[PDB]
Amino acid sequence: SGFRKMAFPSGKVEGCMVQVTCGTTTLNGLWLDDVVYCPRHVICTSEDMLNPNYEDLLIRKSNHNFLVQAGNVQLRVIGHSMQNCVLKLKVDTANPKTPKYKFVRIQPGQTFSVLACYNGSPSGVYQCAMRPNFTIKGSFLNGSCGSVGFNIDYDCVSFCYMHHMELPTGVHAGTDLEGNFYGPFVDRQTAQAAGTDTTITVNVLAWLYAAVINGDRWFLNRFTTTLNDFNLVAMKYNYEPLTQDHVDILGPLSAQTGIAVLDMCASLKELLQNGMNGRTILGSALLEDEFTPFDVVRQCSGVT
Amino acid sequence: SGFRKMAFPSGKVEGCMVQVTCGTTTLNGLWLDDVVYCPRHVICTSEDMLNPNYEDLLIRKSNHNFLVQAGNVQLRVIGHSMQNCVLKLKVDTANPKTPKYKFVRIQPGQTFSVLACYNGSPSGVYQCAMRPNFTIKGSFLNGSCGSVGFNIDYDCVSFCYMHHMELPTGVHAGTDLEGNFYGPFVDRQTAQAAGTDTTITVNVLAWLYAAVINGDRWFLNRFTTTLNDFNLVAMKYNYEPLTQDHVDILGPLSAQTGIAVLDMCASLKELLQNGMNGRTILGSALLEDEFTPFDVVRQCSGVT
Ligand SMILES: O=C(Cc1cccc(Cl)c1)Nc1cnc2ccccn12
Ligand SMILES: O=C(Cc1cccc(Cl)c1)Nc1cnc2ccccn12
Repeated sequence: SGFRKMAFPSGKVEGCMVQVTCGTTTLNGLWLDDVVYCPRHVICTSEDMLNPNYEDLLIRKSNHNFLVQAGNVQLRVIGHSMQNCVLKLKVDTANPKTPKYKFVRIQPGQTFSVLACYNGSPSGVYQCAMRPNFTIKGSFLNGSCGSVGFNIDYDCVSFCYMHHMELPTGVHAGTDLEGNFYGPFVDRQTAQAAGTDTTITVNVLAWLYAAVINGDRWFLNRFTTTLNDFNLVAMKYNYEPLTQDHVDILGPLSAQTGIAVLDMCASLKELLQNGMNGRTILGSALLEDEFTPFDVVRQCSGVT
Repeated sequence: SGFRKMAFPSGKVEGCMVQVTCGTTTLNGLWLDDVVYCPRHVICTSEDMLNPNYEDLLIRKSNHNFLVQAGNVQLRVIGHSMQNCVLKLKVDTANPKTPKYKFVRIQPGQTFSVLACYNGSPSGVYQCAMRPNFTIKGSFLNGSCGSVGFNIDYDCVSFCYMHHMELPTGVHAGTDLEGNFYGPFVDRQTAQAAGTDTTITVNVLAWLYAAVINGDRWFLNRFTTTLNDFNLVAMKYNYEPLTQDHVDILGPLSAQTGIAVLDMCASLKELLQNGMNGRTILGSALLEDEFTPFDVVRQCSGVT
């Protein structure tokens, strides 16, 4: 028992982290096979970050201008190319520590682990969610760019995120491993609107089931609701509308606890309307939304 | 910016995890050099867990009865011995992935990362604190025994915890790597009192400084307090008394923010007496105590 914001073991990703320096800028890169991936803003100086012409900036750069270091060994750069907002530096040596991997574009509301890095060295690992507004509420300092987000399925690492920037609001933005930003963000030092975020309803319900599994049942009530009635409440509280797909995904948890999804929705409705009254659920005084139904099943079943 | 419950990168520890089976019981072991460490209850069956005579149970076991598997290779056991509540299985092969390591006995209120494992395979990593009452509020299922807690300082892994049991109350108990339990716990299936836990005051204050560093300042007030006055409030709210050693440890954070430790104590006093009024601090609706002053400095400075 117990329920924690658990990250995937980071070893397979630690073996891929490298340092990429171009001119005066140093950030993190991801070495997979004979390619190093990193944010394209590694080629910028602070002067041109206001409105960079990446194509023109990259033209002034040659293979020998990209210094890639893996631990204490230097990698030889034999090719460079820009794909969207990422640079792909072809190196002459395949990473011997390359795990089985995939590049995936995750959906908002899904979760992943982040290995925060500085100068190509890992500092920590934490679990987070891609917000419905495509931002992440991470923990990153200057130099963390190029740190990646990932999920692990047995021996396969699915890389889903590469860190690029911190908005003036303190939230984080980045891309998939093809360099496409999640959300409307651009890699320029300009004010950028993140847009209204919502609470991931399906994750809150998954977490309520995790609470029941781990003994926290004070919030269960004698009521039920309908999808339509619940969604009117979700609207008022900036919760994403619950759909039959979400109910279906919660099927396994509903079966394990014997609590119908709409009965759990009525518990959630009462919590939204009345608050927690000073009580906690799984050590939290707010409704947690950064655990998917899959995360709950994984943590409560012990998938390695 | 941003503040997360960040764990150490788990790679160096993943390389040490093995599966230990004795008879019908399988748990995790830690392979360092030519020794595998694991909880001594691996030699028990469910029948004798009520009141085990470990000395007598271990006598019926020989080296060949301990099956140690590292991934898919079997390790050859050439020696066994019991040290307190841990078994040390001498194997004929030194772990090639053994990191630079130390065994340390951490103090209550200190933090560490846990690599939860099942059948010798890592499933997740999370950060937690040793509670003042010597329990940990982890996330563990049956089979997680032998999973370890650790801290990393540059290239050195300081192992501080090995998981042994879950109390009927759902909290976790275990030992240092010499097999000495933290707290009054015994490795028997009997009801065991954990004792009154307190909130780690120095960690709450460290986290209040982390909030100020990251922009959350709504809780700062026009008041100050004394150690004696604050401690009367800490007493009422089951907070551990704050000492000059704790004030001293908060020195770096007080210097970075320019907020005197006793002024931060007055903010904490007002939060204890008046609650949060429905507001949050660093995404939390309660006062967080599982970040030490060292953790705050590390996360806010980017130590790799
Ligand atoms: O924000 C930037 C630089 C930058 C500016 C404008 C656009 C782009 Cl793509 C990059 N780096 C960064 C990443 N994460 C953090 C956390 C804190 C401070 C800085 N961080
Ligand atoms: O509690 C035990 C077995 C046991 C019983 C009595 C004493 C001792 Cl030392 C061990 N194993 C265990 C560890 N963590 C968990 C989580 C859940 C269920 C079981 N867990």
